[PDB]
Amino acid sequence: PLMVKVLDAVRGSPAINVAVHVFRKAADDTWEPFASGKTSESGELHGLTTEEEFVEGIYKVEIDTKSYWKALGISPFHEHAEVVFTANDSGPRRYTIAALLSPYSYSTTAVVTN
Amino acid sequence: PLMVKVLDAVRGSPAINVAVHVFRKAADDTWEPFASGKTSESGELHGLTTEEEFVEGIYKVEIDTKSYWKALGISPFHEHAEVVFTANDSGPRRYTIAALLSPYSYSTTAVVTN
Amino acid sequence: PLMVKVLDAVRGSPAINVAVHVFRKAADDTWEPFASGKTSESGELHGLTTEEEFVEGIYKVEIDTKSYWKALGISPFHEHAEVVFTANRYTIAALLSPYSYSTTAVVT
Amino acid sequence: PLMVKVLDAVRGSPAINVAVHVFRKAADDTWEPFASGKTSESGELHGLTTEEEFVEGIYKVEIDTKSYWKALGISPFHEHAEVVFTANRYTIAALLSPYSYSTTAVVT
Ligand SMILES: Nc1[nH]nc2nccc(-c3ccccc3)c12
Ligand SMILES: Nc1[nH]nc2nccc(-c3ccccc3)c12
Ligand SMILES: [Ca+2]
Ligand SMILES: [Ca+2]
Ligand SMILES: [Ca+2]
Ligand SMILES: [Ca+2]
Repeated sequence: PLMVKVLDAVRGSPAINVAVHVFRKAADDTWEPFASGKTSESGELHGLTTEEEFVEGIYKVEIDTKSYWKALGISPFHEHAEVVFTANDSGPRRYTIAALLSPYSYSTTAVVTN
Repeated sequence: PLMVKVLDAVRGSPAINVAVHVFRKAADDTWEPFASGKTSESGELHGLTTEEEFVEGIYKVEIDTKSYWKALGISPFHEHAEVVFTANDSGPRRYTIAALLSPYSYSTTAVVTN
Repeated sequence: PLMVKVLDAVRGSPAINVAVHVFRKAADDTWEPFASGKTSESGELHGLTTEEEFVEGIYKVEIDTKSYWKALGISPFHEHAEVVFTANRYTIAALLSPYSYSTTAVVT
Repeated sequence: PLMVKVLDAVRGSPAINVAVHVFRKAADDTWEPFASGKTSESGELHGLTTEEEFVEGIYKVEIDTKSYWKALGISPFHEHAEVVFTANRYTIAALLSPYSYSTTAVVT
């Protein structure tokens, strides 16, 4: 139910080995850790969660763009890229968060399917 | 060797049934038709060409964004989105042209693999 | 030293009357208020800070994109758009759609 | 009536000294030269045309992104970036990376 895909606009490639941390807002309004992983050789991250565990909530997907660029020996601008959204409010959906990265820029979109 | 993927930034969905026309620059510097198709329910267009037919050249991928929006009953800004590139100059590659559409904006990236 | 500019990819316009709050990260890893305002008719927010106030540090720009889309009658995906960067003249530009946003930095 | 603005997503800067040629589509479906210039230090190209010259029609903005990247020593993917639209004040903005570009229209 939750997938992340990341592309690199400088190299013309998937963005491989990008760390992604997902948080869920708790009852007390703090962010609680929900899941994490890293993108594969295709720039995709599957397996973050399950239909059972991906309940309604406000979720934050934090893509570690900084470490990605630094590993390439590049000094990037942003600390991270985050996507924060309310999930499953009108019933279960599947969410793909797609991101396109450059050292001084990022773009994200969501693909939501029923 | 050539795939096109299109997403819709307004609906949060694949951009389905988008016409895509591919041209190749001929010897006389004119654009010649090379291949065409339309995106599927996943927003993807496979099958445009083959390894045999996708020789070196300068290619134009013209994504019919205008008809896409008009079909949704929306009046868009651009006539189309085009990506023009030299292909296969240092040997065969696989190319994915990924696009993200809004009525007054588009973004494209290339994923090139060996 | 810091300018925010917001554009609307649906309407092909500046994103006007967008609330923007800027925070600086404190030593305890909490976020100190720093600047705020609403984008103008040109989608720009100028006058956030001065050179003497704007010291090196990690800054967060929180753009209230949800209220923007709802005031236009459009259901938005995101709760907000928050842009976090280290300062080491900065323009933070954002291009908004209901299910997507893009941001770039122009540092001159 | 027509302005072009170009930004560089790699360097976090305006894209300076970018050649831009504007064409208007003729009745025979060929392309008549209309305006051209190079982006300034702010990445902007102003003064392309006047109100009386800028009539309704289909316009093509051809941005020489390949020469831009090569002058910086960077191998680019695209031959150029060409933006085609009907005019029915227009800013055509483009954000460049070596393998990607994004463009939006701001019509006010
Ligand atoms: N997330 C993104 N922000 N900007 C983009 N520009 C082009 C493509 C993607 C994208 C990724 C995967 C498939 C299709 C599109 C973009
Ligand atoms: N043309 C564009 N494509 N993608 C973009 N992403 C962020 C910002 C801009 C942009 C440019 C000028 C002002 C405000 C926004 C972008
Ligand atoms: Ca509910
Ligand atoms: Ca060759
Ligand atoms: Ca320092
Ligand atoms: Ca008319």
